[PDB]
Amino acid sequence: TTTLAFRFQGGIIVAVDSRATAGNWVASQTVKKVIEINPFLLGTMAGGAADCQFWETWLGSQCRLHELREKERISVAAASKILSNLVYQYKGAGLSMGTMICGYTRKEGPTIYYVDSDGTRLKGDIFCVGSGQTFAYGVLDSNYKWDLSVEDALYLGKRSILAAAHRDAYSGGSVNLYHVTEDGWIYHGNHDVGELFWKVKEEEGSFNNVIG
Amino acid sequence: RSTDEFNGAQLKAVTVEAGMIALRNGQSSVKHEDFVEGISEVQARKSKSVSFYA
Amino acid sequence: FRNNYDGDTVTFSPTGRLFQVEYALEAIKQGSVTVGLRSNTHAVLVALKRNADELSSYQKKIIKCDEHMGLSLAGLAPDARVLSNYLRQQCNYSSLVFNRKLAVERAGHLLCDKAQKNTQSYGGRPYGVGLLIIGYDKSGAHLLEFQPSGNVTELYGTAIGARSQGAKTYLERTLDTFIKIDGNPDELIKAGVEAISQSLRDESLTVDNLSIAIVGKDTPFTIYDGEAVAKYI
Amino acid sequence: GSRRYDSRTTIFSPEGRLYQVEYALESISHAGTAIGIMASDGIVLAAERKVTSTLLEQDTSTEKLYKLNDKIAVAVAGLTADAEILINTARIHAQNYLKTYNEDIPVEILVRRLSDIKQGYTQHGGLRPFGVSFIYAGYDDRYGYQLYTSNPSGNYTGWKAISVGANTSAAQTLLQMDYKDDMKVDDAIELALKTLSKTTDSSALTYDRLEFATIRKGANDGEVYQKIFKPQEIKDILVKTGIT
Amino acid sequence: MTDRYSFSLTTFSPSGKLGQIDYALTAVKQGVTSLGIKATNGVVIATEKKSSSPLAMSETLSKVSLLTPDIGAVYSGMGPDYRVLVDKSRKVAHTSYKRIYGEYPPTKLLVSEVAKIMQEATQSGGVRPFGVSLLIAGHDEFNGFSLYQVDPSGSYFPWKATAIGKGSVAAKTFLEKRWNDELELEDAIHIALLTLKESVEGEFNGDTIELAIIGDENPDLLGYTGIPTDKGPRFRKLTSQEINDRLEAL
Amino acid sequence: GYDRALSIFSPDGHIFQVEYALEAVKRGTCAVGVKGKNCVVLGCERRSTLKLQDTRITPSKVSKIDSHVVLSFSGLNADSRILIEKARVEAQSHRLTLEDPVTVEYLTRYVAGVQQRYTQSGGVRPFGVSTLIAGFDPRDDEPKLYQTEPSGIYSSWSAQTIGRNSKTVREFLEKNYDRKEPPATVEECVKLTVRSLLEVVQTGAKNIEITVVKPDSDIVALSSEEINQYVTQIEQEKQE
Amino acid sequence: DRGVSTFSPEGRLFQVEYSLEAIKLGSTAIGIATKEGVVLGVEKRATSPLLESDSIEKIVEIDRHIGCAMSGLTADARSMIEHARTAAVTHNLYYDEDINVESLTQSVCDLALRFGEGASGEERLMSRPFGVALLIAGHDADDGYQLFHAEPSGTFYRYNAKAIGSGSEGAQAELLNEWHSSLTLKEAELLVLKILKQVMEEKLDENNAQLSCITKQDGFKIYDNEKTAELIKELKEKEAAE
Amino acid sequence: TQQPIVTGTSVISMKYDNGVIIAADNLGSYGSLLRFNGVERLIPVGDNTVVGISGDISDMQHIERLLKDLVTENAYDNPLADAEEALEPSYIFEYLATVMYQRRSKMNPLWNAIIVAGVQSNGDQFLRYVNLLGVTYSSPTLATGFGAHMANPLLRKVVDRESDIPKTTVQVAEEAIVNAMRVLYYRDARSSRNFSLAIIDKNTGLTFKKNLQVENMKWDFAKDIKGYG
Amino acid sequence: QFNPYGDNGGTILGIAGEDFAVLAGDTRNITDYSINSRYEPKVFDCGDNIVMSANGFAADGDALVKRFKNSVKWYHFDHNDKKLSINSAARNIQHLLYGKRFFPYYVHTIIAGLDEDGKGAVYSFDPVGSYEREQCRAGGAAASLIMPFLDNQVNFKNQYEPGTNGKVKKPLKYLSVEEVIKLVRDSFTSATERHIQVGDGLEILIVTKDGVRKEFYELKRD
Repeated sequence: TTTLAFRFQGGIIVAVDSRATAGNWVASQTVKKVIEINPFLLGTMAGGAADCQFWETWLGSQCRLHELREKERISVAAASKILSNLVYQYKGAGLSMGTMICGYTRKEGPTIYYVDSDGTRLKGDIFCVGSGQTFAYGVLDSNYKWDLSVEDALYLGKRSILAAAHRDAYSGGSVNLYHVTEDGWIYHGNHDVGELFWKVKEEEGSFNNVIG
Repeated sequence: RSTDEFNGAQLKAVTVEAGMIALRNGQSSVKHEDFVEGISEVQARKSKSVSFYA
Repeated sequence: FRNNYDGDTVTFSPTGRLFQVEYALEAIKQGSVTVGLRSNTHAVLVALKRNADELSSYQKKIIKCDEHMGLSLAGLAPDARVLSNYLRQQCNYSSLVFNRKLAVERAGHLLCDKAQKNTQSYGGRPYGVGLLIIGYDKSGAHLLEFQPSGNVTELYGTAIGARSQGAKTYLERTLDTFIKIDGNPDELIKAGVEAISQSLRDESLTVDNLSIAIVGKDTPFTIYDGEAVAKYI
Repeated sequence: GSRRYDSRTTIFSPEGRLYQVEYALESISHAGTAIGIMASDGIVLAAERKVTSTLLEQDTSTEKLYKLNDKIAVAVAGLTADAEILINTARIHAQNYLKTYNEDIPVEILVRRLSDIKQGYTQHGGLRPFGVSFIYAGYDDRYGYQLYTSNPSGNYTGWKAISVGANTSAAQTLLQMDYKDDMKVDDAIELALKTLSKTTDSSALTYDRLEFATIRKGANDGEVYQKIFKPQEIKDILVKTGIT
Repeated sequence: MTDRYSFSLTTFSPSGKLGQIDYALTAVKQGVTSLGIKATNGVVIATEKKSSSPLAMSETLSKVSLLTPDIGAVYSGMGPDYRVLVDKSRKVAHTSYKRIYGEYPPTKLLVSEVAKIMQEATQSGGVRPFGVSLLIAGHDEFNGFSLYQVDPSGSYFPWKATAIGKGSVAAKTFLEKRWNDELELEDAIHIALLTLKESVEGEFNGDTIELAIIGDENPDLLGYTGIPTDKGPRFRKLTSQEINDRLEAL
Repeated sequence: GYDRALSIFSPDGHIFQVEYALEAVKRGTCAVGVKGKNCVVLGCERRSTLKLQDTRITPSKVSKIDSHVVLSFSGLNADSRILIEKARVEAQSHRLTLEDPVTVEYLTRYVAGVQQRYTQSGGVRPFGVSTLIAGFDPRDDEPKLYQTEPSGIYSSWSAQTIGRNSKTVREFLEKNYDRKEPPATVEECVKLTVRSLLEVVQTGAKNIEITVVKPDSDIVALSSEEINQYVTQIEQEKQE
Repeated sequence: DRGVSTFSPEGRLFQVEYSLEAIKLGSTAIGIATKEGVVLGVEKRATSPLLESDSIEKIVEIDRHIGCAMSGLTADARSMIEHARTAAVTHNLYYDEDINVESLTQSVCDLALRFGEGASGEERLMSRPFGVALLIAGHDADDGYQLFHAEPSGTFYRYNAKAIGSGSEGAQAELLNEWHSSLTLKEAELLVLKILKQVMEEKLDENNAQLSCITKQDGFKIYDNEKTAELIKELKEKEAAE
Repeated sequence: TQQPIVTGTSVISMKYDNGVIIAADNLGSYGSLLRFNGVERLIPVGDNTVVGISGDISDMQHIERLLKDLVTENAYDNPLADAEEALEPSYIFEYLATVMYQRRSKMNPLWNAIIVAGVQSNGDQFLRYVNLLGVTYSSPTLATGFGAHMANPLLRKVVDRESDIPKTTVQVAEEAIVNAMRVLYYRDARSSRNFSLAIIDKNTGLTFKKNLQVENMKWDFAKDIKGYG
Repeated sequence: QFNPYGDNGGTILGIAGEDFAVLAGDTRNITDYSINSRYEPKVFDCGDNIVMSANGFAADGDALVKRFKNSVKWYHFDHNDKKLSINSAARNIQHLLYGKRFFPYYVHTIIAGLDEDGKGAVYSFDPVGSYEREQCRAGGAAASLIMPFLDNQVNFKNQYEPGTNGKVKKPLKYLSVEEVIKLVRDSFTSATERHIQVGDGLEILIVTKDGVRKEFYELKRD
């Protein structure tokens, strides 16, 4: 399981996987791990799929009520705290939760909060989740720069996944990319990790020890 | 059969009301139809009307 | 008049009457007129849809409970909404556990108990609504008349709302006619058209205002309006 | 039976002034006088008993001055039965706050919560409201001595002198002419006993119809000491001042 | 099914002072006479206890009841109200008392608990006040013998001498003179019976006259003399013979 | 406890209670708010007439609900105490759950919902309490002055008067303030608030409190010598 | 007392008769709905130049594609609107679908209905049905554009055109003739403003009229100041021919 | 969770053209101790159903109270009893099933296995199974507990499928059940020769033969065996 | 100590056409080595052309199927007699299942029915209650034998377009209802031979716009 989001000069890049294992067999090789809580905010799906779908749908419910009442876009800061308190109270149920709630306002700049089933609220700039969070962390931190184009920030995220994707066993499938502007997330499209792997292998000559 | 729980006095009113109606229509002779209409005029409740709350 | 007892539900007059029920009988006459008739194999409701004005669209008066059962509202309109949601749940429950459809007699009986209860004690209005319950079951066709009091009675035809006497006059003459008609939808509906023209005095039908429904052996609950009812006229 | 009949005390009055609360002030003024005089160095608190019956052992039984704790004493005027419930409620509240925070409760906090209970009764309690006024003589280090009184309304107001019970006006008027801002506790002892005698129809207000207490910081080594004065100690200071 | 009352029936009169408190009190005054003298070595409590019907057993009728083996009590006013109030008072004292102390309640304490309960009746809608006045006579270490009077208003005060009921006015005055600072147990009883005769004349059989003292301690009555440093019952309910005896020494 | 209907509509289509509530407001002594574009200026009369009342420990009407949200009133003095506590818990509940202090707009709706619940329930009498709510919205310096009715309706107002004799005070604000451009400075604006209050107060300098609340949680109280300074100017206008 | 329980001699609920008069005092609201847009135009009440006319609202968003107008007791109608908002969000969760205007209308009447007298099948915490009427408008495919008028009676009627509040009676008389099937959005807008000046006590301005629409394109969208002004200005030019 | 004590085992059944045949042992075994003897537990309700009950006897009594109660409740209100509000094997089956599922959700299920057998008013054959788990099926032939592993296949011969239900006559089915108890006696330690054979017929109603006994047993082969190794 | 939940095996195969949807399942009911029933349909059309099977423990499925059917009646009430969308039906089942997660229902529930454009749709539910749209997902016990076969030949997954080997795959093709019955049957036949649980019979419910079509194919009974 490899999902990440990292802040950069032009916004946030969210890049995720889609392979879901039931048992040991890949029961679904494609799975939406991008939850649109509302049109401006995205949560990553990790751990039990059912825990996450219900609880980020429910957040959206409060988001709609806040947009009507206050007539002001829902703060990033608020939406993460409401999940954190709810998950904490219900902690030790079996609820399997791990989400970076991502949004980009002009009142706080681009922002990321990692939230856990524990009820942790961690502000951050690099966060990554899953079994392959160790590999992706290695590459990412070393080629991290805040001052960076949108185009280079995207292609770093593509590469980051791909490095981690081969070695991590349960990470594979396809890559969903987003570049998050101020006025919400904009989709930057789907690319099969298989197909992506041919292109890099040739261009950069990477994965030259891997015989593809 | 129509009239239920009406005294002698009330019945009497039903028939007097019928003649005012027949006169208003301008018939030579009162119709059965007019007596029925007098029944719901002698009644406390307002005469048959389109729905508006019920 | 007020007088007597009606702020207090428990207390009755010497006679034994409770004023609350009297008002609730009047309430029926103020609202919608609806007539019912039944043959041994079909059960018919004929309801005159009504509105407040011209720009207003017309508004259903038969509210379908189920494929096998229905009711039509004529006294208080908020009251009917309550009872229908309630009755929807009771048919589900009885169908689920006993595997047997909620037969029309019991259904009127469960309903009496609920109304009676609110009038027994302080708290809770009498349900003022008069409902005419049809239903088609294994033992043929039924039509019951739900009094505001909490009394159900099996009838073959009945009329409710103001000036109901006119409709009853017709139905008793053609009581025998109507019952011996069987396997015929057309025939039944045509009689019921005429029954309600007796009631209406200095008042007009319109075909779109006229809303007619049947339920029977071969027919589930269906509502017919417009071109459809133009056939039976 | 019960539906028909009504004894609603929870009508919002048309005068802005609930009628039941009006009558409870009448009832307060039947009960004897209690006087709070706030000085820089203490609160001198003194209340006359309203019984005067000879068979009745008044000596033993304190019925108006009740010590809640070290820094806070209450004088009662009003209905003694209603009053008992509020004494236990006021005692447990100061202890609970002392346990949580390890500081004697500020005076302000305690008085407010008790007033809010009286308020609650007519807010939507359905209850007749307690027909008692209490002068809470209190101390805390931050704010010095603080003096507040309560109303059957559930309203409190601070003061530098207050009177409740009978002869509210007669007592208040004397204290205004005679008390000056700077008189110390010492003066206030002499002052209190003499004004009370002059209001009351008794020729000499005896020591046995008196209750007297002081709360003072002029108790050495930066400490607070209260003492509900015993009936015979009231007697010696009664003789000095020439009432007897 | 609860009464639809949701509010206090008890209202302040428009002149102050609750209607119902006044209403309850009248009963105590109307009811038959009781007197008590507090004494230094005891307490005498005395009441008239007239035959209801000669055929009626006049022994089973009681107006003395126990609260603790040390403290007894007598009332005037409504008879059925008393019985229930006693039962509540046994529980309020005993269980709760044992849990926070594990002894018999001192008299001061016991009397105060009773006062709150009377107030809560009145305050509570659907429940009209208990109109009874009880004299609770008892012993405690720390105050010697004590007599408190508990009014139906939910207020108590201790008295040297008191009386309630019809004859209260006459009795109090008689006693007032006879009361001394030092009193013999024997004299407190003579003086009590003398006044009681004037409340209603005749019927001075000790059967129809109910007399109790909160006399001196007995390990004899305690029913164990194996350690006789344990306090015995302070309270003693006198026999008819004992009363008969007192009439001769008066 | 009580729960029986008192929300029985008149045949003149109004709750009786709500009418009585309006009557009560008036009696409470006046409070005035006029916001500048750089302040909110608050004036009120307090009891201080009585020789032998120590003002330091006599409660002050003007209430901290938050560092940047303040509240004043006209109406029942008993019921306000309850009101103030409710707002204080809500104010803190926002920092706890949604983060950041109450937006002012949000506290105005909270206060209004309390009154509304009292009219939904038949049991609970509405408070007879109107309030002036003033403050600075988070991360911003914009002055807000809000007004309430005891019936559960809220609205924003440029200037306001509630309490005793609103008539004389209203007529003055219609000539002395104009909506097109607010007072330019703190000093110009303090003077208008002061001038307006003294109309129905009559002089004093000792009895009346003026509290200026400026952005970034600045609450500062005017000394009696400063109050009089404004009176000294105004005496000259009245003479000429 | 005269409870919800106890009826009038006719058999009507007390509260239903009283609530008619309550609404009458309320603010005039005019609704003309067409299949080119629902146009809601309302009178904003004003007592001072000192009142700030931006803050107040009488058109209130209940949902992304749902607009509403309120009249009656405003403070009771402020709760009514809060709960309506709740209902809509709760449906959106359950079916992942935008509520039909019609169902929403029923869900609100079910919630006003519930008293204080004390039932045995229902939860009590009020005293009465709200004595407020609302105009619930909105767009969905099935019915196209809709406008509903909910009564305190526990009865909903759909309308082509409905006027409530002070001007209920005189506005309705014109709306019968002038309303048509042919009308579009620009037509409808001008007509509402025209009726509004006759029933407005003072002059018509863009600063005491507030217009909104429900279109399916924008959802619920409140018109800026400028559009409103321009349609007033356009109406003047035609009035001065006379 | 109920600990099962006294047990019933085996209720064996098969369908034919006009109705259902249902048979059970009568015996309340308590492990090795045959504490209770002659325990009838084919229990009739109307002409149109016999409810053969297996599993815990303690629970069996509780289940009987529900059946008792269901006959009274249908009888109430309506006079009808000709067949209209008369019970059907469907109505009775479903009523139990719903209830059983409530107890097994609380992790305290009622511990029995129930075969409801009967004939509808139109006349169709009814044979379904419900158990502690509430696994619901209609199957042509059924046998519960120990009976499942021999009686299921045994009965299955004569009626192997749904289109053998018209083929099999009452005569073949009767023969098949007589053999079936002879087997069940021989090789099951909790099965006596005691049996009650109920014919649920639409045409003739209930012919209930109690206390049939198979009285003749095979042991011929035992005499020949004398070795051991 | 009662077991938390039993099992009743079986296998189901979900395939989305592009105007129709087919849900096929073995009619056998089996637990341990005894065939519980021969024929007891598992797929039931529950209404508004949505067919439902909660394969795994049959007992859990009786409860789920009923509660879902009760909501089908009420979708008309709430939406003013409008068609129950496949998407909307998916969310309703989800809630119940999250509610009975803390006592966890074992199901692989597949609903199939019609979307907005009138197309086939297959949504499949994990036992906790998550669901996702998928083109083809088999369910049950032998889900894992059946599913790659459908992936390879329908989607032409790794079936290289010749000459452009490694790169381009064979062009995707239209599904037709006739072609789909032929695939389903083949997949059931292979499962029959290698997995004891599959066999005897197959009750295929084809779902089209105009209703449900029931057709029955024999499978080896050994």
